[PDB]
Amino acid sequence: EISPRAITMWDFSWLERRWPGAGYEDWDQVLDELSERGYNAIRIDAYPHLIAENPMKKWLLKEVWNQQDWGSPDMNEVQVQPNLNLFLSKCKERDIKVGLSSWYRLDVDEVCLKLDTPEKLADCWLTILRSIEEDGLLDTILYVDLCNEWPGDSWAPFFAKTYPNVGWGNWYKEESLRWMKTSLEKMRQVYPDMPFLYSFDHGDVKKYEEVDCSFLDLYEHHIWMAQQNGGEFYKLVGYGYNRFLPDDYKNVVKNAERVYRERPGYWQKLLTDKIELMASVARKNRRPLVTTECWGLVDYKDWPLLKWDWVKDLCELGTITAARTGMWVGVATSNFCGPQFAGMWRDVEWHKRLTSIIRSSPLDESLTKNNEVAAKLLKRL
Repeated sequence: EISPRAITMWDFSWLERRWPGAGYEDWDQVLDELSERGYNAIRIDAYPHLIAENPMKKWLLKEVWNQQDWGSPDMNEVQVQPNLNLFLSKCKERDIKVGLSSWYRLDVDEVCLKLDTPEKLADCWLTILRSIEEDGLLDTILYVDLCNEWPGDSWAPFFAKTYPNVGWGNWYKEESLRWMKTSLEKMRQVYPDMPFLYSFDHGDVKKYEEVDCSFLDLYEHHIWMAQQNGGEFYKLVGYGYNRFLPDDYKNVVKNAERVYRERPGYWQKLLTDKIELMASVARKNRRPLVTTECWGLVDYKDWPLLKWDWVKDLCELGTITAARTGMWVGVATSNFCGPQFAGMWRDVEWHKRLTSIIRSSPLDESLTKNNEVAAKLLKRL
């Protein structure tokens, strides 16, 4: 039978967080730790825009934030190739499959802004895929996502500049659908059997049913308890995703746990209701699901007075709920599943119990029988 993969998002941290103690200095050690925990897939940023401009250039990147522990809290320098192929080879050696995505990290020359048409964006990914195929590593790639949380302007400013009227998260608007469709057609002229998609965080999962998005081979949907019911949890806590100031986190310290423990069942029901709803939509549309950003709080970190226990509780619930539906082919336990989140990474048995459940969950027959689109991803698991 085909087994789902237990996946973790290593985003742009795999390449960037390699200063002393940053977490990803020794890829063999962290990939051994990852396998020991039972994960067998990773979602990473491929930096296609940088590879397509100059693959061996040492690029100076501007930070996205200084309040979070993903990637760099200040300026940093990266060289994408051969580092990507090196990293992919270490994955292959350990039978870890890799999903590619991008957050289109801003270098000082902001090269991603040039990708202002779906054809340009596709040409850029066609280049990165050929760089991977040069070292015979394409079979290690599980899927290709053209943009994290499409079409948010933080990640896709090259799109948001041209179509300011679509707005954050509205992937289902006509301009977005058209762009996505044209880009994926260009991809399939070269890689017809590779699963392609764009990943979304928009909370109204019923849009998958209301619009023609059949051109997506899978759905990678980000789901957090904290964002449910119009972001009720965070409105209560006082968290606004501030990227450079500490005040939002101070509210997380003061209120997050309190707000949750006041009525854990209520929060848990918001989470599981969304997960079940997503599975329903996926089953109707006959598409496999992957979730790499989940399941409790969106932002968290090792910090004084931040406890991980209640967050792990929500992650465990999310994981087990998703896995049981049969619609997920790739399931993450959380978006803190890496060596820089000591509080999340450390309890090896907690991971092993969940990855065991994920990897032994049977898939729905809507995916395994008479489904050529789904078979593109299933054959790679």
